[PDB]
Amino acid sequence: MILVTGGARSGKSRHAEALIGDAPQVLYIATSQILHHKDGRPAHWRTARHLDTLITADLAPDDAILLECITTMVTNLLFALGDPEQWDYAAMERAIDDEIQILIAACQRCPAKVVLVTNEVGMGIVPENRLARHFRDIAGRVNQRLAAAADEVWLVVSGIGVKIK
Amino acid sequence: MILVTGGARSGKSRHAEALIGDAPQVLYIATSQILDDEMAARIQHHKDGRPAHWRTAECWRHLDTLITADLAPDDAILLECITTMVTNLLFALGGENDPEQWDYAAMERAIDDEIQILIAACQRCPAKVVLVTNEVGMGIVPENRLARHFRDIAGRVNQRLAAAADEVWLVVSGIGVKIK
Amino acid sequence: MILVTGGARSGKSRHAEALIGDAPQVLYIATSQIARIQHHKDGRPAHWRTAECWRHLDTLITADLAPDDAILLECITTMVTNLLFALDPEQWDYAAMERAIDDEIQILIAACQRCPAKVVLVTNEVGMGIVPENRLARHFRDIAGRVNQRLAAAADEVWLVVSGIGVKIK
Ligand SMILES: Nc1nc2c(ncn2[C@@H]2O[C@H](COP(=O)(O)O)[C@@H](O)[C@H]2O)c(=O)[nH]1
Ligand SMILES: Nc1nc2c(ncn2[C@@H]2O[C@H](COP(=O)(O)O)[C@@H](O)[C@H]2O)c(=O)[nH]1
Ligand SMILES: [Mg+2]
Repeated sequence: MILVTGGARSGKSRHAEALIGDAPQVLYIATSQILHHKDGRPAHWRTARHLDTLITADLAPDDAILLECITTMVTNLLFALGDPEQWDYAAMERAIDDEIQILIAACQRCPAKVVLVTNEVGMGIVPENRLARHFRDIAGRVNQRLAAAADEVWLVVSGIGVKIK
Repeated sequence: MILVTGGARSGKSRHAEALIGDAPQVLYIATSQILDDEMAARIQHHKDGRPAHWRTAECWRHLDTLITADLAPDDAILLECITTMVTNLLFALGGENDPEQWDYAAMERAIDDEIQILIAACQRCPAKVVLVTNEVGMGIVPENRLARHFRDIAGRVNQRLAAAADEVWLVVSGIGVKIK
Repeated sequence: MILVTGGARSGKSRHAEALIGDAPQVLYIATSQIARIQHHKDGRPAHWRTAECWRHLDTLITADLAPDDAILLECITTMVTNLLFALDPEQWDYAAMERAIDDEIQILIAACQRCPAKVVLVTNEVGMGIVPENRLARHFRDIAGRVNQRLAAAADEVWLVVSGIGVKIK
């Protein structure tokens, strides 16, 4: 696949989409749990966890999948895997890794264009909040995995896509 | 124009300044409001290094009044910085109401207006125009309501500016990176 | 010398270790003040000795050091932190603190100027987030950046590492 990263309000979405282009058929994997976009989304696009079920081997090369976003997906999983003070951050990481490996696998075998969106969350200062701190570590480790797995990697800054790989 | 971004103490000020260089007449546009002796004391070093052929203005509204169309193509303008301006606008807007009770949707809409104007100005200005902004969203989601919103807002302003820019540079550890 | 920067868990360390290579003899300078560490060691080669210090690096970064040998410093930000703490965080004279910090930076810098061995320093990007409410953190974050510029300016090669991907900026 293709991995797009960047800070909040970096324009990574727009860049991802720009990566999608027309693209005949487009599957949007919208990971946030609901605790304006759905409107700007072309009517043609479909909107959809249990991700490997979507990222299939029997798709078209002209087809395209957009997952938004990896971070969120990470978050949902911890909680799912889970109060965060009794948490064994270590075990959590591993499990998370399993999952990511699964995504990778799926993406690996998927004939469609796959574009994954994630965020850079650790160019800031060490947070005081443990989960927060934990969180940031795991997310970075997840990104490395994806990146390594990725074919192309972009970093978006101020809406400017920078192809790092 | 040229857009220059980086985190705090990235060296973007100095890189910006380098972008301008030897220009005969320079106008430094300074958007900070000194709300402390600390904030004031530091602006000091800024001035202290400022040149004689550089005029300062202590402004952050209507730069359209500053970034002008009769300007000489050999002259330059350095605006420092977007983020402050944005922060300046945000509390203006906010008024004597708590940030809590703020209408970020509104504010952001009002914010875009002033940005649009700025872009137009920069677009119609024959002089070299450099703007300094900050990268503030490479970290963890902010607990504090505003902050969280200000971060969104900043990012959006950034995109626009960048979009508009003829040139963009990311400066890391004092190292300028031309991304556009 | 080589400066490698990036954020927390950006794969900068791996990248760093990668610049080191099959460096026969390597000195690992761990600035962290003390389990998490237990393992770092654990995954550290045999022909690599470790020096736990964040002061007088000039004591380790020597002129006699063999070219084909290397130094891996990890990490600058930490060092910084300890430094500040060396010098109540509210009643701190930041301007002064910072100057001392730079004194130590200059040492480090001159040291790497005459060390014939490969010197790699690892630091982090920490000013790409929002302005902190905490006054130390604000200053820390401020000192941290100035320190990076100096090093970067001193370094021969500068790499920004993103999501495990290395970007050569200098
Ligand atoms: N009000 C005001 N702010 C200034 C002046 N010179 C620089 N600044 C502010 O100083 C900022 C940069 O901070 P500095 O470069 O310490 O660390 C810019 O955001 C700019 O608005 C000046 O003469 N007046
Ligand atoms: N004190 C100390 N810190 C170490 C040692 N080995 C690695 N580190 C520290 O580990 C830090 C990175 O943390 P980590 O990724 O292992 O949890 C580096 O900043 C470095 O100072 C060691 O033997 N002693
Ligand atoms: Mg997005």
